[PDB]
Amino acid sequence: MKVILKQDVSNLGKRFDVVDVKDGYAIHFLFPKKLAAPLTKKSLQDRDLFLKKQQEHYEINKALSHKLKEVIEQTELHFSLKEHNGRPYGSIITKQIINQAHTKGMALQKFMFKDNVRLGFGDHEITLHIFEDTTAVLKVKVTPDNGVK
Amino acid sequence: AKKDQLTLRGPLYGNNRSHSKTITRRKWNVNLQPCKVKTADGKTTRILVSTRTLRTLKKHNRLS
RNA sequence: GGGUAGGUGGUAAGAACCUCAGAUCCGGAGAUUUCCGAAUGGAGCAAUCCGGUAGUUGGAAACAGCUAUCAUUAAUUGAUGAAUAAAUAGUCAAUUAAAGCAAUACGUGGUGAAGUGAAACAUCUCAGUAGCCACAGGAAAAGAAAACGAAUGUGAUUCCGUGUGUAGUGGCGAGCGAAAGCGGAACAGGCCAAACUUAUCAUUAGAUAGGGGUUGUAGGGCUUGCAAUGUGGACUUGAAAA
RNA sequence: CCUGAGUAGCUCGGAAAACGUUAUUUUGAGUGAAUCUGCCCAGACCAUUGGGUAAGCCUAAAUACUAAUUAGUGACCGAUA
RNA sequence: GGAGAUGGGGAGCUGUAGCGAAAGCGAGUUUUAAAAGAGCGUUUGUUUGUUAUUAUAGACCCGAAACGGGUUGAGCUAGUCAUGAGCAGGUUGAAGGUUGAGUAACAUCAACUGGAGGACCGAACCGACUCUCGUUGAAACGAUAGCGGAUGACUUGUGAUU
RNA sequence: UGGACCUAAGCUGAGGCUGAAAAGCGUAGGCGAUGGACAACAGGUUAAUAUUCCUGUACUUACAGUUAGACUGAUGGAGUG
RNA sequence: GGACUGUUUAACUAAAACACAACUCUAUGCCAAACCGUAAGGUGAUGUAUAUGGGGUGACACCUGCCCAGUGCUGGAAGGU
RNA sequence: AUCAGGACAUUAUCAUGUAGAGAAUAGGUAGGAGCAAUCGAUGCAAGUUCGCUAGGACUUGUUGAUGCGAAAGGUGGAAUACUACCCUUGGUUGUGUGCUGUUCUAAUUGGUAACUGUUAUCCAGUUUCAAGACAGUGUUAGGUGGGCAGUUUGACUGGGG
RNA sequence: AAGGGUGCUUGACUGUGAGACAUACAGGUCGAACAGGUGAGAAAUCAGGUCAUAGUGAUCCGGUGGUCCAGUAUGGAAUGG
Ligand SMILES: [Mg+2]
Ligand SMILES: [Mg+2]
Ligand SMILES: [Mg+2]
Ligand SMILES: [Mg+2]
Ligand SMILES: [Mg+2]
Ligand SMILES: [Mg+2]
Ligand SMILES: [Mg+2]
Ligand SMILES: [Mg+2]
Ligand SMILES: [Mg+2]
Ligand SMILES: [Mg+2]
Ligand SMILES: [Mg+2]
Ligand SMILES: [Mg+2]
Ligand SMILES: [Mg+2]
Ligand SMILES: [Mg+2]
Ligand SMILES: [Mg+2]
Ligand SMILES: [Mg+2]
Ligand SMILES: [Mg+2]
Ligand SMILES: [Mg+2]
Ligand SMILES: [Mg+2]
Ligand SMILES: [Mg+2]
Ligand SMILES: [Mg+2]
Ligand SMILES: [Mg+2]
Ligand SMILES: [Mg+2]
Ligand SMILES: [Mg+2]
Ligand SMILES: [Mg+2]
Ligand SMILES: [Mg+2]
Ligand SMILES: [Mg+2]
Ligand SMILES: [Mg+2]
Ligand SMILES: [Mg+2]
Ligand SMILES: [Mg+2]
Ligand SMILES: [Mg+2]
Ligand SMILES: [Mg+2]
Ligand SMILES: [Mg+2]
Ligand SMILES: [Mg+2]
Ligand SMILES: [Mg+2]
Ligand SMILES: [Mg+2]
Ligand SMILES: [Mg+2]
Ligand SMILES: [Mg+2]
Ligand SMILES: [Mg+2]
Ligand SMILES: [Mg+2]
Ligand SMILES: [Mg+2]
Ligand SMILES: [Mg+2]
Ligand SMILES: [Mg+2]
Ligand SMILES: [Mg+2]
Ligand SMILES: [Mg+2]
Repeated sequence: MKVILKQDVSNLGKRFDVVDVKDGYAIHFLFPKKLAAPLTKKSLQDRDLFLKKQQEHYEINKALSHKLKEVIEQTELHFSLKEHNGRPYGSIITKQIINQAHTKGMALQKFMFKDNVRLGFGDHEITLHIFEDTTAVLKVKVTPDNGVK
Repeated sequence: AKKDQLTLRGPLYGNNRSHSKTITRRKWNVNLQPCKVKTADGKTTRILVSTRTLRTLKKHNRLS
């Protein structure tokens, strides 16, 4: 069914476009990831009339996303020291959402679908790398330090 | 019960006709499947609805 | 209030009283109404046991009297509040309703057999009957044509007679059996959504509260005029009368 | 400009109507329309003619019954009834 | 209208024209090329009362073994679970252990200790193999005399449960 | 001897799960002895009651006042039971 | 005849019948197979192939022969329906 | 969701075929008497495919304006260049369908573990692990199915069988 | 002769059918005669299967051919007769 999409996707479209994609990828992947949007103003001619505002809406959500990037790039010392044996046993057991217990609410939201971190989420006792993608062009680099309490 | 939670549409009782027209009572059950419906960005309850109601929600932009 | 000269319920005599400041008796309106029972403070082997809370009176206190309250669910409101910042889940409090029963009877809906008949039996019949369950009401259900149906036709629903045991439907067997039309009982038609417009919600409203509208020989909205201040309701409070 | 969409239709299994499933009505699974030059119906179906406006709601009366209250009746019974 | 006879109510029903599957024709019609032939017709009504028979209802009365639907029963009994209790008395004397002999060291043998067994005899207790009696009994299953088990796969009380 | 104390099998069971309906299962709680904990013995008396009434001698648990000493220590942990 | 001790048709059959320790085959890798229900739930089992369920035989000793045509079970390339 | 594979149709593109005779590898039906040259020949070098060991065709590089007996000779049932339609077979960028084969997670599942509601083995929420478009469930359609149910299983007969 | 041979042919016809046999019914058997158009024969006459009696199965259901009937508002079609 017809869906207009917001961000950049490897297939289908670039920014605004109308793609006929199956509902499985739309209601379960494209919609929760903010990579697409349902029928704009509920029809096609309605979409055409409202596209003259959707462009600026895309501009301003990108603008606030850039503001969100600045907010992480400002205060960023969000730290965490683990309680382990330390010398022979070193591994971060915080998963991801313990770190999201220090981003969303306390500081810049940094939603779970926004941070494109790997599946190991850091397993070291030293400064590491956090990658977050507000958009398809912005790359976020965070350096958290670790250790023993 | 094996029924929808949005609507109240339930099973349909009927006959199981075969060759020689032998009568045996049977029950048609609704295609109950689990779905999660957001409501004002919160309370994403995992309700058990039929596929027909699921299609209605999908065409209504998940409105219920 | 009526109405009197007797009354104190029956097996029922006697003893002792009441009653003419109007008794007993009959009618209307009230008062009290132990315990169990939907039973609902908790339990339980029904008519029992064990309590909490807030008052008040005795005691020097434990305690004991005398009161009121204390179930669950649903809806509304307010407070508090997890995993986890916010927010929900949850918790608490207040208010309002629900519980159950019976009329061996009628209504609606869900589920739903078998004996039997077909001279056996499986389709079929029995029968959508019995039974089981849910919800009522004083009736319920139905109801204002996306209709009948073959015409210069009728014009919500319901019930009665006929149409007829007809057209039809049936291992075309046992059987089942209307819908039109006609004659009667009664008769009533109303109201929302959308357009359009008003006000307000970080007005992303796609939401809330109003005006406008309710259709078929199409209706309504948009713009522009004439005529209207009535008739009638399935309608609220009162007053009066029969 | 508005006139009720997972709706009417269609397919696969059932059923309601007198009908043993079929034009009409309904639905468990799937699919799925149009917008007064529109849609549905007149026993498969098509064309002409005609009829009616589905997918929203409420509706007294005539109708069904008597556990009970008052009055009364019976070619009903009269202690095995 | 008296829980009336009845009056209104002609909706309808039977007869008046039949024949044919039917359109259709008509004292004719169907069959057929036929008019011939043959089949059916070319007339005798209706509404009630009474009696007889018959159809639907349980249909003259009494009688099944049954079938389906609902409830009540594990206080008897069968199993399982929880918690208790009981088995008078007397015998046999395992494994094992100690000591001594013995063995190169084992094995083996002797004495003592030890008290096991779905062990033995036999009461309460449990069960019911036999004769007799009873068979409208004392008793809807027992009595006398014998009989099997009797520390166990035992017996039993209370409570729960299928 | 049993409640005002406690639990076994099992029953009930707010929420909750499952199921056309009735209902079934089940968590927290609550019941449930045939078990556990808890202080009284001897004699006499009436026609009928007696560790219950009477005589004699005891014990237990609460509350208040008082004297002396001591810091008191559970809805939870551990031991015993 | 049954290895044995035992169990059985309350109220005509206590036995050679059933059971029993033992043998063998088969299924089951754990949310296990099997089983009660419609499902939830539960037994198996708070167990893990030295374990569980089912079929057959029935101490101990010696043995258990031939047939895979038919039926049952397991596996199988392609090919035909 | 993505990747790879072969299959059937074709948008665009090439070719592909030997009875003899016929200067020769003749798939059929037409117009058909001229045709080629910077949409560049003779000679040469290489290559995929094909094979009748001879040949067809496509592609690249030099070459340079002269040629076609494969128009006109001639043979043959079918005859030659050029422009079209119709058959066997192969490759190609490309879409349309499913078929087995992988990977991924967000649907969904868990009788993995943890936290919270919560003094709580259930349940709910949030994770984590393990699976994963499988599984489970609904509808439809085959196979097996005395586990279960409703019934049938005749009459004559020197009684019945 | 109703047996054998030869020639020509297809009456092994169409619509019927007064009257009888035998029969519970359903069915069966014989048949004069009429109309149409034929075959044999000069004609009269004969031919509606064989010298005669066995050689056969109701209804329902569906299929095939023809058809001067119906065609659910009308024209067809479907579906029937
Ligand atoms: Mg039946
Ligand atoms: Mg008075
Ligand atoms: Mg029957
Ligand atoms: Mg019968
Ligand atoms: Mg009979
Ligand atoms: Mg009503
Ligand atoms: Mg229709
Ligand atoms: Mg029916
Ligand atoms: Mg119209
Ligand atoms: Mg019609
Ligand atoms: Mg409409
Ligand atoms: Mg009496
Ligand atoms: Mg008497
Ligand atoms: Mg009259
Ligand atoms: Mg005549
Ligand atoms: Mg007369
Ligand atoms: Mg017992
Ligand atoms: Mg013994
Ligand atoms: Mg207790
Ligand atoms: Mg006790
Ligand atoms: Mg005494
Ligand atoms: Mg024995
Ligand atoms: Mg014995
Ligand atoms: Mg016996
Ligand atoms: Mg005996
Ligand atoms: Mg299960
Ligand atoms: Mg377990
Ligand atoms: Mg044996
Ligand atoms: Mg043997
Ligand atoms: Mg053998
Ligand atoms: Mg073999
Ligand atoms: Mg096989
Ligand atoms: Mg579980
Ligand atoms: Mg699936
Ligand atoms: Mg099947
Ligand atoms: Mg069978
Ligand atoms: Mg059977
Ligand atoms: Mg029967
Ligand atoms: Mg016989
Ligand atoms: Mg005989
Ligand atoms: Mg004889
Ligand atoms: Mg001859
Ligand atoms: Mg002859
Ligand atoms: Mg038939
Ligand atoms: Mg017609």
